[PDB]
Amino acid sequence: VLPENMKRYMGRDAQRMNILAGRIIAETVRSTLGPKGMDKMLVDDLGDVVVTNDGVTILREMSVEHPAAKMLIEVAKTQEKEVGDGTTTAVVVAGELLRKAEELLDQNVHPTIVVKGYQAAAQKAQELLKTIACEVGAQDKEILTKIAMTSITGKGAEKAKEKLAEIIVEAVSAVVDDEGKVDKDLIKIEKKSGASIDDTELIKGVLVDKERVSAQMPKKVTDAKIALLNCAIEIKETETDAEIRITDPAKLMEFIEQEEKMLKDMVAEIKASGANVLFCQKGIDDLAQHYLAKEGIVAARRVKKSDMEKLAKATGANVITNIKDLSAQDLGDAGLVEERKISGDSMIFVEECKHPKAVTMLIRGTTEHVIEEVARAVDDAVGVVGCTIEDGRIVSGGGSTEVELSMKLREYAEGISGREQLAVRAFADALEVIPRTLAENAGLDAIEILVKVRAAHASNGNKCAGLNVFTGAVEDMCENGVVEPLRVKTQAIQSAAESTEMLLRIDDVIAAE
Amino acid sequence: VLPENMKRYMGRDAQRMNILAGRIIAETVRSTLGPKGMDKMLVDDLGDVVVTNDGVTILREMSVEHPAAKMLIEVAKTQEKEVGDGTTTAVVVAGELLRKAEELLDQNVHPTIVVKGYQAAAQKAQELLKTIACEVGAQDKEILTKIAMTSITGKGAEKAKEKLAEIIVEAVSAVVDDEGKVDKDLIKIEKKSGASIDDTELIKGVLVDKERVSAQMPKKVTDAKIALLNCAIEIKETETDAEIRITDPAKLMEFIEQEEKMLKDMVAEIKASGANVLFCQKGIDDLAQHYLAKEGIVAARRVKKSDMEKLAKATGANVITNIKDLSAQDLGDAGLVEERKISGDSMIFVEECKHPKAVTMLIRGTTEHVIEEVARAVDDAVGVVGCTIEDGRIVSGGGSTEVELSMKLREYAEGISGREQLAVRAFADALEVIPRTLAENAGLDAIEILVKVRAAHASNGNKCAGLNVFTGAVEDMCENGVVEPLRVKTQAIQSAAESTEMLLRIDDVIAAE
Amino acid sequence: VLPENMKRYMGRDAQRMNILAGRIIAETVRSTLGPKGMDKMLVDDLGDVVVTNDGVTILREMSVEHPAAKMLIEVAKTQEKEVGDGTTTAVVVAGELLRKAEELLDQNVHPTIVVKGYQAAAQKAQELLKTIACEVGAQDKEILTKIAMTSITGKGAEKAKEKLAEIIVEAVSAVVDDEGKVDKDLIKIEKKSGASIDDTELIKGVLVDKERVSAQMPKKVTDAKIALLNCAIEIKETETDAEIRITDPAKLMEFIEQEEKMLKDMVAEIKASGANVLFCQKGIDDLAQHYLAKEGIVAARRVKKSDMEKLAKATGANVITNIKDLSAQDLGDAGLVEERKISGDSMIFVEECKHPKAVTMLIRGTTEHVIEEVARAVDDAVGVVGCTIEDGRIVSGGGSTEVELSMKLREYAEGISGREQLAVRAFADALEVIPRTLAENAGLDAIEILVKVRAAHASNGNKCAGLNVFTGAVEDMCENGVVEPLRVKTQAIQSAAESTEMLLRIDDVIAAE
Repeated sequence: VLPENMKRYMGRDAQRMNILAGRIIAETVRSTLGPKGMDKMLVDDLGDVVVTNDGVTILREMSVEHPAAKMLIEVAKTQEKEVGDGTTTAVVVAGELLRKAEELLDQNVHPTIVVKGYQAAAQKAQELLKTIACEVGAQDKEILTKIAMTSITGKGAEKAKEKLAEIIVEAVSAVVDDEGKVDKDLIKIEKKSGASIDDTELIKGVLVDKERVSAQMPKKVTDAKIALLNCAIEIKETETDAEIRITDPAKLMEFIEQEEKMLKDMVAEIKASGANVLFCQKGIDDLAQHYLAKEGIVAARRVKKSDMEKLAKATGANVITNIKDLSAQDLGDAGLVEERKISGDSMIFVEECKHPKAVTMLIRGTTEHVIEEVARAVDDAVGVVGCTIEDGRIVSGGGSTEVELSMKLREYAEGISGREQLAVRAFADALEVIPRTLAENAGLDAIEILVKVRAAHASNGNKCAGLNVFTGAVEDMCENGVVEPLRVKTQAIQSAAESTEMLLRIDDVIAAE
Repeated sequence: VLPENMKRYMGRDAQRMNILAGRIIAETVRSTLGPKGMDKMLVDDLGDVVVTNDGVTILREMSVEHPAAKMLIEVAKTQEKEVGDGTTTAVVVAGELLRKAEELLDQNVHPTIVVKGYQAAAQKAQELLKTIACEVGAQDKEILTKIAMTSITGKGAEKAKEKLAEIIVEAVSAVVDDEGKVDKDLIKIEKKSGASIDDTELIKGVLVDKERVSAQMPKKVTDAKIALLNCAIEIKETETDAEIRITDPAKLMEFIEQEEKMLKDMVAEIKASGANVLFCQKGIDDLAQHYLAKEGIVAARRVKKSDMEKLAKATGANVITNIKDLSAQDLGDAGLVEERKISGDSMIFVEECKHPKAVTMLIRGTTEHVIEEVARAVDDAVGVVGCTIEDGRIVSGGGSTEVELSMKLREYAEGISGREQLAVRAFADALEVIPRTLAENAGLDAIEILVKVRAAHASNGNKCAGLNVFTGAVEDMCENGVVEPLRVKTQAIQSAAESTEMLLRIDDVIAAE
Repeated sequence: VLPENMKRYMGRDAQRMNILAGRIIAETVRSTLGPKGMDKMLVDDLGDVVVTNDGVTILREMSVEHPAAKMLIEVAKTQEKEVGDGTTTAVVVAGELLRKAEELLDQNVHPTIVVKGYQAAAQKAQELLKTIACEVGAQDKEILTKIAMTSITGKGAEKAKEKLAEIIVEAVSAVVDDEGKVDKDLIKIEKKSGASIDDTELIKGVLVDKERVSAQMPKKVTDAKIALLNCAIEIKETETDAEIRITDPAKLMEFIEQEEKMLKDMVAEIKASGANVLFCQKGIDDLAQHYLAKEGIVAARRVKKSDMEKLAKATGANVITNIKDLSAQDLGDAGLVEERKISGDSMIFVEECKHPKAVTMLIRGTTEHVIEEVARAVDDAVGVVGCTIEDGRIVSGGGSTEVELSMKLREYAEGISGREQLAVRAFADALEVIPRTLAENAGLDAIEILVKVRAAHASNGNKCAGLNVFTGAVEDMCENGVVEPLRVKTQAIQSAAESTEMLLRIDDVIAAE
């Protein structure tokens, strides 16, 4: 009936294999988690080497077979889309949550009771986080750099978190404009091996990976008047079936000369517009490039639609269809448009925009994998800054949240009573895996840290606690400026608890080959 | 270097595989544990069907490969040798103890800390059991039948535990004599399919699986004078190389007639002894059986040395070497020696011994597997009666001990503190698997039973608690006469904790094919 | 030319593979070393499970292929024969010594220079140990129990080191007699599963694994007069070819009756000797056992020559050839010779000897592997007591020796200078692997311990230092009674350094399949 190779699990075996598959992933990724966490090297079937610490990236790249591990990946991708970071922490706490669910299965607690206490504890956990949430200015320079920096830490880029925090806060502020909505698509991340991270810099405009089409064109244009054409700049022929019908040896020449005039006039109109920089989304015929050079118009063809839009946003250039339609009102401004070589590669830098809606960050470093890690670090840094601008609530780090939750959810458990108290107690205890693996990976005593931190948390509070693995002792995360967006923590609770309830609800898995 | 097929585990994998192997066995056997526990059918490679509930028997018969499961078997065999029953409970509590040890490994509690708390908790656990131990009369008829009956319960033989308790208490009392030392070897267990368990009966003497060697011999002898010869009763020839040297056609006959006289005289001496019943350990030549019939001497040859000893003990017969040496002072007494057929099989019953030191119990029933289960039930029943005679301390059943221990060891844990408190707390909690699986197998609510029983235990005490799965509610095990030997419980703690420490100490296992 | 499967290494590859093979063994065994060291489970191709901590035993049992690892085994067997323990420490320090030799090979230090500094440092190391050696009374009760106890520690038997130290010191004292020479062969180690280690006891005499040959013989004999016969007690026939030549039907009987008289007379002579206990190295014919019973002589046949000698030594019994030669002057004395069953097995205990030259220690415990570990622990305990009786020098433990050596050999290195100083410095540093792995296995900080201990050693001295892993801090090993025989430490230096020089001298290894 069934293909040899097909695997199927059901009842107790489905639940065991699903809890295992999820926790197995969590076991793999948790060794990267934290300031003292390590990195993974995944090399595909072609030799392509991926060196990263990002959990979701590891999950996307690695070869997963079990359906349960594949659903955990979907959770990781949601966390990636929403906030970027906190993916690993979502997997780990979910892995333990399943571990504790297995303890409840060992206790013969019916799956509907387990998920009942989890649903209850998760609802209260959300209320608790919103209660302890510290409100900050959405555009406050200070907290903007504090959120940025704490995000950057635990990465290779932390060594330069000061320059990066400035770059990312400035980049987001430049493109966000009003108060507000933050669109990460407005910040282009360019990465080019060569130099070091000290050379990484923000360019108020757009870095175009194109060259000056003619040797006769200027190499740099100041106070640039930029035009954006989406049509191809070639000798246009009608869509309809047509051909030249020669009537005289003179006319053979008249037709060729006529076509030369057509294309010459086109360029004459571009010049008449006041344009001196031109970007065409489609191709530009060499003959057109020949005429463009005559008027000193610098040009780049075959430009990506994405960059044509970044140019429109940054320069305020208006995309125009017909060259005859191009007017001064369509032209955008750039302080300087200049052709520059970066580690040999010739690019056109459009910089010093008046009021840019797009910004480009050029990342340098000694190796591709280094600038790739920096690219991931700053992607998350921008993400979490956007999270704190849109949602002006932050919370203390160093595991203070999860500890605060385990405190109040333990008392909540006692209030509930019955078999629900067992499930709620298990949920609250599951949250301690994060503080636990933070210290374990830090090389700190797992037991003594957890006892001292919880004691300090209960006595002094959640704004007077958490673990500072940097000095290797319990400290005050809040006063030390160790804070993260509320959204990170609240989204983790929601998605993890609901996807866990799903896994726990599945009692029959059929995996065809 | 190593044969393909060889498996080796080390560090974390050795510890995981060892904890698993042990718990896997515990998972298999725990479904038989308790009054509502089921039975297992193990059929070997020849078709031989073994139907049993005994954990140690299942472990001996089943095909175990993992070295760790093989060491657990050694634990089960120790429990078998010492007390007979309580084997399954030793495996189960040991399996959970490893489960809790794995939790401690998850907590990063160093293996030397885990075994430290276990060693501490086990030392206190022994003191606790000796403290709550209820002292009873070593020869008290009442407690002798109470211990017997509680042992019998949860077996197929429970239906007749009243008749069996009488049989076993009587059997042990008959053979034990002084106060005392109980030797289970003095009670022979005969089992013959046919009839029912109602027909099972104790015979004050020995059931010999032999027949009357001659058709001319009586079928029953009253006030029997029994002789025990270990020599063969045949025409003796010298050890040394010799042969008959004929000198005359007359002498050919004289030699044959001489040999006839020799053997005739031998039997005449047996008769002269006053013997009329004769058991020979070795063979009896037909010619000797011919003369034995002449004097009306009933005889059985090729008797097992073991039964020759049971006959000496029961009848007070004295094993003699030379027939010429056999005297009245060597003869033992039997009220009746009679040849009886049981389901066709002809046996000689030697019964009504004056002061027997050995007794035989004849077990009947509808099937071999039924009388085999009864044979195991009564083996354990005799065992635990012997345990309570030699060690006049008993304790309340229904999981009261293990609960009492988990109560005081939790407070003990708090007194100890440090990381040792974690290990001691884990030990104390591990003991709850027994109450837990008692109720689970009983079809009772695992959670509600454990809560209500512990609440009742703490409030009323250990002589006013435990679970009565028979009515399906927490009751008073002590008042209900539900008690077991102290030795059962104290030996379980010792052997389980020490063998667990061993397993936990092993970090490298090499299993050659 | 060469069989496929044959491996050969030469020059740099021989030296690398040899250093690796040796260090690989050291890497395997060092995880068992120390009070916090673990145990290994080696299961052969038949299923036989060996559970031990002894390095030499692991090496004997495991499947080693590389010739270099096989030579290290020869080193371990020498250490076993001489002192018993300290085998693992010899392998480990030798493994590091090769590691440091590889560093010197990395430095391009010629193999003859490396072994030159090693030979020099080893010569001084011996002088240093003899200099710090603390002289003690060869028969001093106190140090006898202190040496014994420190040997026992780090074993499962440590839990009962107090009872064991008494047993072993008493056992050695009883058999050693004069001052002196200690022969470990005079102490028999009996091990029988059942009971616990608390039941382990020393018996001043010999435990014979035999039974009373006749049911008619006493079960216990007091003030026993023991005879030792090495001849077989059977109807003797001439060596030469002979047979009985019958001449008359009367003579047929006369010959049989004659043989009966012969054997009867033999036993009559044994009785005439005054003997009432008899041990025969060879067989005893049942007919002889029949006559032996007549005079109330208790007997055991087929006795092992080894035990016949232990009986002669303990009881002062004199082995006699002819029964006719047995006299009262040949008889030995035993206060009690009694047949006892231990976990069912019937043995004869010959105890309460007047002036025994042999003693037997009966070891009990919950499992075979437990009493096997105890058997190894007490074997070593007797060994090291014998080492301290014969060589009345001891040294402080806790790595103080090896530290003292690394201190003075570093200054020695500076005195030597040249390239020899590099080799001598490497030797001195290699000695630190023992303190290093003591702390590593103890779960203590490898760096901080080594720094604090060396600082304390240099400041306070070698009688005011070493690591006490039991409290987990640097302490005073000398004042704490933590001492071991000098021989252990000095033999380790000699054998390790000389076998290392050999390995380092080999530059071509041919291993045929």
